[PDB]
Amino acid sequence: KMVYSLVSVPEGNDISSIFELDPTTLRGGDSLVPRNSYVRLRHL
Amino acid sequence: LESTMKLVTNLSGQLSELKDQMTEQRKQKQRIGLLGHP
Amino acid sequence: STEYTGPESYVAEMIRERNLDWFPRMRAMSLVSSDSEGEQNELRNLQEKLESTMKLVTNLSGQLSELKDQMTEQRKQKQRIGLLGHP
Ligand SMILES: [Ca+2]
Repeated sequence: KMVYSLVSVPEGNDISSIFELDPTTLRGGDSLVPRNSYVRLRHL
Repeated sequence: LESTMKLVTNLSGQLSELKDQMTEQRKQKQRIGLLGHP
Repeated sequence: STEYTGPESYVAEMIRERNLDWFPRMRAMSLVSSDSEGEQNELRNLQEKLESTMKLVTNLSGQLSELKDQMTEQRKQKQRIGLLGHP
């Protein structure tokens, strides 16, 4: 199912607006994010 | 023998950096356990 | 001139130019029995650049060790202030 859907909220100090970034290849966690790399968005 | 130093110094460096990456992943795990579970 | 090779063309244009610099003067390839002596220079450059690589790797090893030690020291500081500060 679709438990949650993306919306736009006016305040940005909440915890519901924060996201986690997931790479598409084998990239180290401490490495810098390349400028134009494909990624996956995970809601923290 | 300086090539042997190449080998031994390289192994020392990789062991040190893997130790550091376990340290960094421990820090990452504790930070996500603290921030993620307030 | 149709089927001159490399050296033949060189010599032909030298003798047309009225030049005699293509003769070997006080030189002979048999006398210079020294083979490629650039191997020693390559070895010296190899050892120098590779000791610079040891500079880099040894420096990174030292900084990693000292940062490990400074986490150890701050852990000791934190435990000492948690023990003395909370008796
Ligand atoms: Ca020809």
